[PDB]
Amino acid sequence: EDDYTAYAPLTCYFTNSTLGLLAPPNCSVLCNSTTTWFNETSPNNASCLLTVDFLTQDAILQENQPYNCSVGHCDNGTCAGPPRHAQCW
Amino acid sequence: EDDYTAYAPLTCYFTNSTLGLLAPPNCSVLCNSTTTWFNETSPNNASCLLTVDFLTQDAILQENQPYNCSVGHCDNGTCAGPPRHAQCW
Repeated sequence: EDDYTAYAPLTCYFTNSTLGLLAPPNCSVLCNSTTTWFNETSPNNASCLLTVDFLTQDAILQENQPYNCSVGHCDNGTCAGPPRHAQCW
Repeated sequence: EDDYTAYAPLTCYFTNSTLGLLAPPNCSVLCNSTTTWFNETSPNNASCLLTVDFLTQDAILQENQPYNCSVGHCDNGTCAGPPRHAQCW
Protein backbone atom coordinates (compact mmCIF):
# COMPACT_ATOMS: atom_id res chain seq x y z
CA GLU A 1 0.00 0.00 0.00
CA ASP A 2 1.00 3.70 -0.44
CA ASP A 3 0.82 5.91 2.72
CA TYR A 4 -1.22 9.00 1.64
CA THR A 5 -0.38 10.53 5.08
CA ALA A 6 3.45 10.48 4.55
CA TYR A 7 4.94 13.83 3.38
CA ALA A 8 8.16 13.82 1.32
CA PRO A 9 10.81 15.67 3.43
CA LEU A 10 13.54 17.82 1.87
CA THR A 11 16.46 18.87 4.15
CA CYS A 12 18.83 21.80 3.38
CA TYR A 13 22.06 22.60 5.32
CA PHE A 14 23.13 26.02 6.62
CA THR A 15 25.95 27.59 8.62
CA ASN A 16 24.99 28.96 12.07
CA SER A 17 25.81 32.65 12.68
CA THR A 18 24.84 35.63 14.84
CA LEU A 19 23.14 37.03 11.67
CA GLY A 20 21.08 33.82 11.23
CA LEU A 21 21.47 30.71 9.07
CA LEU A 22 23.82 31.22 6.10
CA ALA A 23 23.99 29.82 2.56
CA PRO A 24 27.53 29.10 1.27
CA PRO A 25 29.62 31.71 -0.58
CA ASN A 26 28.25 30.52 -3.99
CA CYS A 27 24.58 30.99 -2.82
CA SER A 28 24.07 27.24 -3.69
CA VAL A 29 22.57 25.35 -0.71
CA LEU A 30 23.18 21.60 -0.48
CA CYS A 31 19.95 19.65 0.12
CA ASN A 32 18.73 16.07 0.10
CA SER A 33 15.49 14.14 -0.41
CA THR A 34 15.21 10.59 1.00
CA THR A 35 16.85 9.33 -2.30
CA THR A 36 19.21 12.08 -3.66
CA TRP A 37 21.31 15.15 -3.07
CA PHE A 38 20.46 18.32 -4.97
CA ASN A 39 21.40 22.01 -4.92
CA GLU A 40 19.03 24.98 -4.49
CA THR A 41 20.03 28.52 -5.53
CA SER A 42 19.34 30.82 -2.53
CA PRO A 43 16.58 33.40 -3.02
CA ASN A 44 17.59 37.09 -3.46
CA ASN A 45 18.56 38.83 -0.11
CA ALA A 46 19.15 35.52 1.74
CA SER A 47 22.24 35.74 4.01
CA CYS A 48 25.37 34.04 2.65
CA LEU A 49 28.82 33.25 4.10
CA LEU A 50 31.61 35.28 2.42
CA THR A 51 34.64 34.35 4.55
CA VAL A 52 35.62 32.21 7.50
CA ASP A 53 38.46 33.92 9.40
CA PHE A 54 40.18 31.39 11.71
CA LEU A 55 43.10 32.32 13.93
CA THR A 56 44.85 28.87 13.51
CA GLN A 57 44.84 25.83 11.17
CA ASP A 58 43.53 23.58 14.04
CA ALA A 59 39.79 24.33 14.79
CA ILE A 60 39.66 22.47 18.16
CA LEU A 61 42.07 25.08 19.68
CA GLN A 62 39.41 27.93 19.31
CA GLU A 63 36.16 25.80 19.41
CA ASN A 64 35.14 26.94 22.96
CA GLN A 65 33.93 30.14 21.12
CA PRO A 66 32.41 30.97 17.68
CA TYR A 67 34.74 32.05 14.85
CA ASN A 68 34.81 35.38 12.99
CA CYS A 69 33.01 35.35 9.60
CA SER A 70 31.88 37.90 6.96
CA VAL A 71 28.25 37.74 5.73
CA GLY A 72 26.76 39.02 2.47
CA HIS A 73 23.36 38.68 0.75
CA CYS A 74 22.42 36.64 -2.36
CA ASP A 75 21.76 38.57 -5.61
CA ASN A 76 20.88 36.36 -8.66
CA GLY A 77 22.95 33.43 -7.24
CA THR A 78 26.03 35.56 -6.25
CA CYS A 79 26.96 36.51 -2.65
CA ALA A 80 26.90 40.38 -2.81
CA GLY A 81 28.15 43.11 -0.39
CA PRO A 82 28.52 45.09 1.68
CA PRO A 83 29.99 42.45 3.99
CA ARG A 84 28.81 42.34 7.65
CA HIS A 85 30.92 41.07 10.56
CA ALA A 86 29.31 38.06 12.34
CA GLN A 87 30.32 35.15 14.61
CA CYS A 88 29.80 31.68 13.09
CA TRP A 89 29.73 28.23 14.70
CA GLU B 1 33.12 22.76 22.70
CA ASP B 2 31.19 23.97 19.60
CA ASP B 3 31.37 21.71 16.47
CA TYR B 4 32.36 24.09 13.60
CA THR B 5 31.79 21.13 11.20
CA ALA B 6 28.06 20.66 12.10
CA TYR B 7 25.61 22.32 9.65
CA ALA B 8 22.17 23.44 10.91
CA PRO B 9 19.57 21.36 8.97
CA LEU B 10 16.16 22.74 7.98
CA THR B 11 13.53 20.20 6.77
CA CYS B 12 10.41 21.16 4.73
CA TYR B 13 7.48 18.79 3.92
CA PHE B 14 5.85 18.29 0.52
CA THR B 15 3.13 16.18 -1.10
CA ASN B 16 4.33 13.61 -3.69
CA SER B 17 2.74 13.90 -7.16
CA THR B 18 3.32 12.97 -10.81
CA LEU B 19 4.03 16.73 -11.36
CA GLY B 20 6.71 16.73 -8.61
CA LEU B 21 6.72 17.75 -4.94
CA LEU B 22 3.83 20.08 -4.01
CA ALA B 23 3.38 22.91 -1.51
CA PRO B 24 -0.05 23.04 0.21
CA PRO B 25 -3.02 24.97 -1.23
CA ASN B 26 -2.02 28.13 0.76
CA CYS B 27 1.57 28.09 -0.72
CA SER B 28 2.82 27.96 2.96
CA VAL B 29 5.25 25.03 3.46
CA LEU B 30 5.64 23.61 6.97
CA CYS B 31 9.29 23.30 8.00
CA ASN B 32 11.34 22.60 11.10
CA SER B 33 14.81 23.32 12.49
CA THR B 34 16.20 21.08 15.26
CA THR B 35 14.37 23.38 17.81
CA THR B 36 11.20 24.83 16.14
CA TRP B 37 8.54 24.64 13.46
CA PHE B 38 8.23 27.51 11.01
CA ASN B 39 6.43 28.28 7.74
CA GLU B 40 8.04 29.31 4.42
CA THR B 41 6.03 31.02 1.66
CA SER B 42 6.65 29.06 -1.58
CA PRO B 43 8.55 30.93 -4.31
CA ASN B 44 6.60 32.14 -7.40
CA ASN B 45 5.85 29.28 -9.95
CA ALA B 46 6.43 26.49 -7.39
CA SER B 47 3.84 23.68 -7.79
CA CYS B 48 1.04 23.69 -5.21
CA LEU B 49 -1.80 21.27 -4.34
CA LEU B 50 -5.26 22.71 -5.17
CA THR B 51 -7.54 19.73 -4.47
CA VAL B 52 -7.41 16.15 -3.29
CA ASP B 53 -10.21 14.18 -5.00
CA PHE B 54 -10.80 10.89 -3.11
CA LEU B 55 -13.42 8.37 -4.18
CA THR B 56 -14.31 7.35 -0.54
CA GLN B 57 -13.97 8.66 3.05
CA ASP B 58 -11.66 5.69 3.95
CA ALA B 59 -8.15 6.13 2.34
CA ILE B 60 -6.96 2.51 2.93
CA LEU B 61 -9.63 1.25 0.44
CA GLN B 62 -7.87 3.05 -2.56
CA GLU B 63 -4.23 3.16 -1.19
CA ASN B 64 -2.91 0.44 -3.61
CA GLN B 65 -2.87 3.36 -6.18
CA PRO B 66 -2.23 7.15 -6.08
CA TYR B 67 -5.22 9.51 -5.73
CA ASN B 68 -6.45 12.16 -8.19
CA CYS B 69 -5.33 15.73 -7.36
CA SER B 70 -5.35 19.18 -9.06
CA VAL B 71 -2.07 21.17 -9.15
CA GLY B 72 -1.55 24.93 -9.51
CA HIS B 73 1.47 27.27 -9.24
CA CYS B 74 2.32 29.80 -6.49
CA ASP B 75 1.88 33.52 -7.32
CA ASN B 76 2.73 35.94 -4.42
CA GLY B 77 1.73 33.28 -1.81
CA THR B 78 -1.55 32.21 -3.55
CA CYS B 79 -2.03 28.91 -5.46
CA ALA B 80 -2.95 30.17 -9.01
CA GLY B 81 -4.39 28.39 -12.12
CA PRO B 82 -4.87 26.94 -14.57
CA PRO B 83 -5.20 23.69 -12.62
CA ARG B 84 -3.39 20.56 -13.94
CA HIS B 85 -4.58 16.98 -13.36
CA ALA B 86 -1.98 14.87 -11.43
CA GLN B 87 -1.83 11.70 -9.31
CA CYS B 88 -0.75 12.26 -5.68
CA TRP B 89 0.46 9.80 -3.03
